[PDB]
Amino acid sequence: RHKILHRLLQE
Amino acid sequence: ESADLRALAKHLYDSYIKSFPLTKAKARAILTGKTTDKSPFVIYDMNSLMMGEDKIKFEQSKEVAIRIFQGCQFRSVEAVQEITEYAKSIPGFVNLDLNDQVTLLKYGVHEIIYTMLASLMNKDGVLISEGQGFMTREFLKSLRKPFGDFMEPKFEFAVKFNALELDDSDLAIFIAVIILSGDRPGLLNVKPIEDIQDNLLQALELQLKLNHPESSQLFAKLLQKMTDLRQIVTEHVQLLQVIKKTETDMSLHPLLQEIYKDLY
Ligand SMILES: COc1cc(O)c2c(c1C(=O)NCc1cccc3ccccc13)OC1=CC(O)=C(C(C)=O)C(=O)[C@]12C
Repeated sequence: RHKILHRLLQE
Repeated sequence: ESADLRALAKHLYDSYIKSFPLTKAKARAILTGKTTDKSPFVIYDMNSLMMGEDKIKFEQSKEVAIRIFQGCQFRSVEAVQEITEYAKSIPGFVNLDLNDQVTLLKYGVHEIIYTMLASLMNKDGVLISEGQGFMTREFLKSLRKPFGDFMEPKFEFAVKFNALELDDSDLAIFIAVIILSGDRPGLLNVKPIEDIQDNLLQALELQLKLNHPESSQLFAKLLQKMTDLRQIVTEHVQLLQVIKKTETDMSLHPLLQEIYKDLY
């Protein structure tokens, strides 16, 4: 889960 | 060293200004009338809404309550992105285990959404669309169940919270403290988060001591507000669980689904 948050967190 | 604490406070304030376009300062300037630019368009009923739906919206078949709810969803998504960018500016955050960063945001963003919504609210309504719209509290509260009861709790908190009279400098640190909560469920490495938060809490205490000399109770009240926000968001999530279950026309935005998923 959290595919979107992951990429937001990594510039 | 208080010097480092003030430098930290200023760093957070500066990052806050970079990450969040509509500040409480700019919002209060609009709510009152400091600016001379076109005041926001006021939406207070079904009639005012349909004509303002072009000055606030930068389909048209779904009922009003649904349309307004979807709007709240889109703003919250934008806000999650703003908050994520702010979080990444907090010293130490990006060096945390990436999974813990996700966990901190998953449990934190909505508490921050409630907090920052207050900046755009007064007793009578909320600024929307980067300040170009103003939707009244009474109109939102009047939206058919369950949607009216979804809007109102945000105003109830904002009224209480705004009584504290924080400014953007206070808020920058308050928000940072909330994000760096070492007791969120499922965190892997607690100590490094607690250490960052301990320093942020000292920064907040000193900020309130200097910025609100005449209100010694403020720091303790803000700590309780952090506690209140957890219960407040739990209720938000639940009410939203009921909505996605009871309304057949509920396209829950993917980012929100991702955040709400397994939120217990
Ligand atoms: C009443 O609020 C709103 C109504 C509304 O019509 C809209 C709002 C908000 C908005 O920004 N509100 C933020 C918000 C988020 C979550 C819970 C809330 C509870 C009460 C008040 C505002 C709340 O922001 C919007 C974002 C969009 O992309 C829209 C569209 C369709 O493009 C909207 O339709 C807007 C212009």
